[PDB]
Amino acid sequence: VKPNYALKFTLAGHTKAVSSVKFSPNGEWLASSSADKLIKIWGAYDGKFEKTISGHKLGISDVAWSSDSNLLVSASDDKTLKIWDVSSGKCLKTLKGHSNYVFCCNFNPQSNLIVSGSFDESVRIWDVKTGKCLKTLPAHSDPVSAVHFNRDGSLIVSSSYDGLCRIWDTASGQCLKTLIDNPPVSFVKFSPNGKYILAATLDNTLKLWDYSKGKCLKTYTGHKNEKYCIFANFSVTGGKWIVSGSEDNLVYIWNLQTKEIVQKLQGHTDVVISTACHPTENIIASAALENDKTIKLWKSDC
Ligand SMILES: CCC[C@H](NC(=O)c1cc(Cn2ccnc2)cc(-c2cn(CC)nc2C(F)(F)F)c1)C(=O)N1CCc2sccc2C1
Repeated sequence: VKPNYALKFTLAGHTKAVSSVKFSPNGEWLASSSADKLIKIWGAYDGKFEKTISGHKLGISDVAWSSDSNLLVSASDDKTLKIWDVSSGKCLKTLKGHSNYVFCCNFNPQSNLIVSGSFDESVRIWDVKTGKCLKTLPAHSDPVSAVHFNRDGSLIVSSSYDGLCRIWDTASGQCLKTLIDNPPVSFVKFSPNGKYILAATLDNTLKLWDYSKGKCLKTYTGHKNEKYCIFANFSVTGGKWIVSGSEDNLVYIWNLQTKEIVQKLQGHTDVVISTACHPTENIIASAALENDKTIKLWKSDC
């Protein structure tokens, strides 16, 4: 079985490169962030523009949803994160403490915490309610490319240009494990079940790691990734795929177990910096850099 993603919508409105797209947990919405300093909200199923959320003074690298789909957090070159009320568009909190661009962010499952990664080489854990930094982890020796909580929020995985992936105990901030050749690690995230870590390196390679055993299980290649921190995903709604953007302007889809490329989605006219997989339907969102500036929604039968 191969999927058969086809283009459903192209979403225009950002005036600079799109940095990140993410589906709301409830499936209703896509949020997009951009170098244009804006967040935009779009209907997941009809592609309809809903609203613009503004307030950052510089570009945004990443955005993430709370579990109840009511809040967003954004990470900005203004050295802050902001927590947003999606319905009102209002900034509830500005999270201050990083000493350089904030690059990546995520809520925990409970959504009482946010984790952030920065060019300042640190990972910070923030209290959503107070907006105060709870912990600063001296996580890496170069910019942090990704941060992600596991299924229950007990662990954080981080990645860096330093060539390391590290796993952190949330409660204590202590490092439990380093996975260490050491090309820049450009992306990491836990599998939905929390057992595996998907890691991108800037040698055109994605790898699936068993967290428990610290061993590489699968390698995915054929795409182009030597420059940018490109988001990758587990697609679990139909077939079990790996989905990534690519610097050849394509969305790549692999069979997770066999590692074969099963589909390449053509249409973007710049680097596909971000992909996201819908929580319940076989829908991918993709987004591209400044020669394109659009988001595409794609749908598959499997
Ligand atoms: C080649 C240019 C530098 C590069 N850039 C991205 O790699 C990159 C990547 C992304 C996507 N992203 C964001 C968080 N995780 C992934 C976004 C944006 C983005 C930010 N802004 C402004 C606020 N605007 C943009 C957008 F995309 F809109 F042009 C840049 C970078 O940071 N690297 C180099 C590779 C590695 S490997 C470990 C660490 C690093 C650091």
